[PDB]
Amino acid sequence: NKDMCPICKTDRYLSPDVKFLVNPECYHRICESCVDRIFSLGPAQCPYKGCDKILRKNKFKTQIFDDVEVEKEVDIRKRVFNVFNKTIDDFNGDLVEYNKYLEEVEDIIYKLDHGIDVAKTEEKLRTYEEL
Amino acid sequence: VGQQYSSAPLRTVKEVQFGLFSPEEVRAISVAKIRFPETMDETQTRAKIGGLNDPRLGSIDRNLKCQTCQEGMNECPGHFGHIDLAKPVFHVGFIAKIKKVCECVCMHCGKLLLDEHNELMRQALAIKDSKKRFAAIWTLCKTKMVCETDVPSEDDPTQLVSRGGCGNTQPTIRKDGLKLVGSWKKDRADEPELRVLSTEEILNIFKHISVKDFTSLGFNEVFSRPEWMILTCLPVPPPPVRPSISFNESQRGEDDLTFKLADILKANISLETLEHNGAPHHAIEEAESLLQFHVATYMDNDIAGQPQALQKSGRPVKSIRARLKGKEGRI
Amino acid sequence: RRRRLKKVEEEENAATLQLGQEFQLKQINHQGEEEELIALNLSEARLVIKEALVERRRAFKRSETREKELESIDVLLEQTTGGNNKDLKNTMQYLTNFSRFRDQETVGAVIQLLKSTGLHPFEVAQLGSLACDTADEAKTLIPSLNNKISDDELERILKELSNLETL
Amino acid sequence: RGPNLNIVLTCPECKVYPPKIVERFSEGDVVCALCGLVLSDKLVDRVGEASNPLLDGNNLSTRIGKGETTDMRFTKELNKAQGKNVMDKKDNEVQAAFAKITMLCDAAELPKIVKDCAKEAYKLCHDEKTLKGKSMESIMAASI
Amino acid sequence: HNQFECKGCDNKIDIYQIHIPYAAKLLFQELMAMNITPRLYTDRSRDF
Amino acid sequence: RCSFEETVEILFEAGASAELDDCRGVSENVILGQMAPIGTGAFDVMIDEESLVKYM
Amino acid sequence: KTELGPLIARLRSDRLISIHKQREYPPNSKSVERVYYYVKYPHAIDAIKWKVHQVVQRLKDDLDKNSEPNGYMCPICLTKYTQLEAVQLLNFDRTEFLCSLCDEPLVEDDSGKKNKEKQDKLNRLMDQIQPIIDSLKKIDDSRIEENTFEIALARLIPPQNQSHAAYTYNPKKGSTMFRPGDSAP
Amino acid sequence: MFFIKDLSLNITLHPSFFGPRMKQYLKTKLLEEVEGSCTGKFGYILCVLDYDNIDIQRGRILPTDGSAEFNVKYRAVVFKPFKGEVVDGTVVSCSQHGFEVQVGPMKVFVTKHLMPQDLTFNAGSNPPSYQSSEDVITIKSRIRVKIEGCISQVSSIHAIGSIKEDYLGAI
Amino acid sequence: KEKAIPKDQRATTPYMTKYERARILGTRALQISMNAPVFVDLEGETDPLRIAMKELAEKKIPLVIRRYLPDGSFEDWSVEELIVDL
Ligand SMILES: [Zn+2]
Ligand SMILES: [Zn+2]
Ligand SMILES: [Zn+2]
Ligand SMILES: [Zn+2]
Ligand SMILES: [Zn+2]
Ligand SMILES: [Zn+2]
Repeated sequence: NKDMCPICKTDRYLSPDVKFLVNPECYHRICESCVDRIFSLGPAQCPYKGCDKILRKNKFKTQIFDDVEVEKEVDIRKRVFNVFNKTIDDFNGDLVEYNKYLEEVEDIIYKLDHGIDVAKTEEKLRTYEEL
Repeated sequence: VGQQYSSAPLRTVKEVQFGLFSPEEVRAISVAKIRFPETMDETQTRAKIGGLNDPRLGSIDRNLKCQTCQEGMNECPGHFGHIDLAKPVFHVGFIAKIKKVCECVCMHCGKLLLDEHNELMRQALAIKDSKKRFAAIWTLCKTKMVCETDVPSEDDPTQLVSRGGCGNTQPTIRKDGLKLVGSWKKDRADEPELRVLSTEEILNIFKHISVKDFTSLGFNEVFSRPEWMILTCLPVPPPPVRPSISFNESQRGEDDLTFKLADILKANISLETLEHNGAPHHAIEEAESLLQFHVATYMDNDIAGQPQALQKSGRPVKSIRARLKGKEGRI
Repeated sequence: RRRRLKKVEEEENAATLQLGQEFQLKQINHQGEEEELIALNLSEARLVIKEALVERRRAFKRSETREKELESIDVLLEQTTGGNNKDLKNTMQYLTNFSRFRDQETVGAVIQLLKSTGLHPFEVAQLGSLACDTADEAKTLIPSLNNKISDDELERILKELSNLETL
Repeated sequence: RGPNLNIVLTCPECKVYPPKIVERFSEGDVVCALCGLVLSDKLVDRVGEASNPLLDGNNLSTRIGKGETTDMRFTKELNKAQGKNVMDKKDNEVQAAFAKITMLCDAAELPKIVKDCAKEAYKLCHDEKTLKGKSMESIMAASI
Repeated sequence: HNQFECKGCDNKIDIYQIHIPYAAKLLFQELMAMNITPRLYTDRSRDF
Repeated sequence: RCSFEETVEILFEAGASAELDDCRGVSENVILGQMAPIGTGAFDVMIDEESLVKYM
Repeated sequence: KTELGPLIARLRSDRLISIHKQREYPPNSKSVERVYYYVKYPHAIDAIKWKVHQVVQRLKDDLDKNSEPNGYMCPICLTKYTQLEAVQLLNFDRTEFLCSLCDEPLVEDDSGKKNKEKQDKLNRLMDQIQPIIDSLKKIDDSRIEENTFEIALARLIPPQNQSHAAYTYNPKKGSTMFRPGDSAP
Repeated sequence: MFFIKDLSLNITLHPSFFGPRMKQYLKTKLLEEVEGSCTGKFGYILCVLDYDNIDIQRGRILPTDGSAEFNVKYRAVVFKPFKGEVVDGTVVSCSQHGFEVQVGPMKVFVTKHLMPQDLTFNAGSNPPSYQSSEDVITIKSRIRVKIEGCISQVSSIHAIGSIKEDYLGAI
Repeated sequence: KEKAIPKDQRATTPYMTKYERARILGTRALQISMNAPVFVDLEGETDPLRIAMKELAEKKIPLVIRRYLPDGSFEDWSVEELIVDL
């Protein structure tokens, strides 16, 4: 039960062409065949037992790492670094200030991943990108 | 009044291309599947659905429409059905051609017995016109009684160059009635081995003939392939081809083709039931021969050495070949 | 020219840019020279159709806001067209009420703008016909654009299109 | 319960329904009697077999016989194969009864209709629950 | 309804109408029943 | 060829050989019910626009 | 024998059992042809693999089909109409779809609520058919040798004490005749 | 979508027009027989460009009809719909089955199954309309419809669209 | 158009054939019977065939005969330029 689609249960042995995709919103594994049949018309609820978050077909992407948890960390890290980006010269060589900044952006990723305070963190991200 | 106006462009026929129907094409072309050997329902009021005179096939009555095109008798050209034969059967007009091809190609691997490595074969393959090229190929390849897995090299006799083969000795095919029987000669330690080449067996070999193999024999890949000479799906001509006449209009008469088609359905259904359960091999063979005879007589009732299909009155059944040939035929 | 029998033909789908056997990218004019498929957005089509109608009117006799413009096209269409013009009348009415670029100057700039992307003629026409505010909207409304133009170029193109159009 | 597929010829101009229709067989035309407008032209007036719809229902069969050239071996086996038909067996019983009815009626010097009625009477009343424990001889005699 | 269709070809736009004798239509249909397919084409394939 | 003799045998051979008939002879056109390229049909009658203007 | 016929015929059709006919010459009776039945593992495995794939594929295709719009049908002529086909047959008032043969209002088709039922059907079959795939996976890892009438005789356990049939394969001396499906690698 | 296509047609002229001004009659016939017509191959033919430079080939007299057949080569603008295309239009009519938009010379049918779940049909309102929390769809409204399928006949084209996807529906 | 022999290299006879005359007269007679513009003055004639004969005599038939060749090439000959001597 580690090489089959949880919904259609299309085993790789009988369907060697089966390809699995993942969605950033909930990070669930779904085979390409199910993606077309259920999302071609338009957005729909995720086809999982206990998942009621809507998603779009265009957002599907192939998983890079084999660990789902790390995928969430990396993609969240990519989103955060798209806004919180700085270098050593930005602080004129103040390594102490740079170290503090690195922790702040690192801490922001930690809270966002585990959802300690989603509202404040997400609002914090929203305001900085405009600057 | 005349025919109704049509938006399609009007042209003149410039070329006619003949060929053979593929089993897939017959099914795709067919508008309905015929599975009942009857013509009218139990009430004798309307034609039975799925029967020989299915309304979907067309109409021959001036007061009825066609269930397909919803057009009158004078406008409906007729629509074709199809019957799925239980087992493949030969085409009565191609039995002689099938025999010649069978000798040309190997009966195990479906490869021409003589390749381009033979000087005589090269001359035969160099002939342009298909008909004489096939005759030359047949003459050289009919006498070969072994597949020649290995053949001497053209350059020198010392070494042998391997060619696609299997080493099985070819049989001396003969035509007995409507069946092709092959015989094998065994090396002296005598009596030859005799068995009947099943139509399914011959169909399998014809399917294994390469595109290059049967093109040299004169077959066209797009239109006429050797495998299609064996009937697997039988098209059903529309009612216009086999109209039902009336003498006093209180008595109903059917065309000779309709009874022949009914006979094919009855034989086909009988074979399906037999092969489904039990039916020892002896019973299967006799039923298969019955299906072959009806199809052959339906296409051609005048076969040398075979019995003639006779009507209730006793006169011979008028087949499609009889209609087309003669001074009073279609042509 | 000999194998006339059925061959598996690709389905007519816009998402895959498979316009069919007759609307291929390469086209041959009546003379015989090779030409590219001519795809017109709503604004370009309105000008081309109107430019032909005005020329047609000249041939016979010789030998603005949406409201008044709609009436002006209506009178011109009837005068310079024959019977059974039901389809054309709706087309002109639809084009005026849905066209974004009015005159040649704005239309010419739009063509001068989007041809630098090098996209398919069908795609560029779609961009000039549908008004999109964000790169995501254009990508989903025109799936063919995906994996052809980066969001950086697409975002600026749409922004410039919006600033080149006034009513 | 099924498609209509019925055509009624009415004069488009006269519009009178039902219409007065005259069939000019010699001219092969169907013409309106009031205005003369032709509603249908090219009217149509051995390549068949004599079939009886009632006494035989819908049963089509063909016989196998010798021709100008034929080997006796093929004829015998084909007839043997034809006889061993499960579906045609059921109808053969009715035909067999008809044959015996014909023999009895013919031996009685009875008219053709009497033979026809006896055969029809057997067919109508055969294959019924009430007449299952009665001898076939009584069944044939009662029909005759 | 001004609709034409050739099922088995999945086409509805490449239809042509030809005036032929009804006997000619009967002949080709009879040949169709005999597994012979006569194809009537409105343009030349090979050069004259 | 089928119009003369061996009608069915010839037609079967054509089907196997996938023969192409160009319909040049009288027999083909007579079968198809179209004007054969014989006598008055050995040419095409066209309309001359260059001459229509000059006859008035 | 009559009851055995249907069983052998169906098993032969699925190629789970192979047949072999050979001429026998009893020393005391006239020669009679005997029929033997055995199992050709490559044939049965090949047949089983295809059928399992077909059944799974059919359900997946059927499940995909049920996700598409329902469609339309005519109650009178029982002719099914697709959404595209029904659009062009609507009336002038453009309020109800009209049939061609019948000129009668159409009725919406069923299968709108089966989106979940077919998913349940596929779920059950995959769980039920688990041992087959597991067995096939091990089969593919190893290599099986094709069985033959002579080869099968090596493992023979005589059924009876004095069986009339001779469980021996004495091929005819130097015979070039070859029968279909009677030669194995 | 609108294209500029090169098209050819076969026009038949009755002998009554075999006069010195027959070329004008052919040009008139082209406008009356091509413009406003629908073809499943090239779509809706809207307007003929370069009306003054239409190439007229020599006419062939039909044997029995007696009319001259002319091969006419012309340049025209054709509206050809495609599956997967996104178009804007106006809702010409509404009904229980669905509402159809008017896109150029074509009408796209939007089926209830191709509509979002929230939208529901309401026949009590005059005119009938599909009402939802965010928007109401009524005759003369503007809808962005994606063509989910096209059926092209020799002289007719019908399409079905959907508005379930994002950035579709009311504009 | 390689099948259209130029007017300068036409090698066919300059004389109208009996079949060409018969079809031209019949072709134009049908057009006259279907209300075609007659380009010749009529001194009183009701039969379309007789009118066509009058037009042929005065060379007022606006038709060109496309004479085909066995290889598919053709030559266009106007009725006016074709000599009618038979
Ligand atoms: Zn899946
Ligand atoms: Zn989910
Ligand atoms: Zn019909
Ligand atoms: Zn071999
Ligand atoms: Zn009347
Ligand atoms: Zn109906």
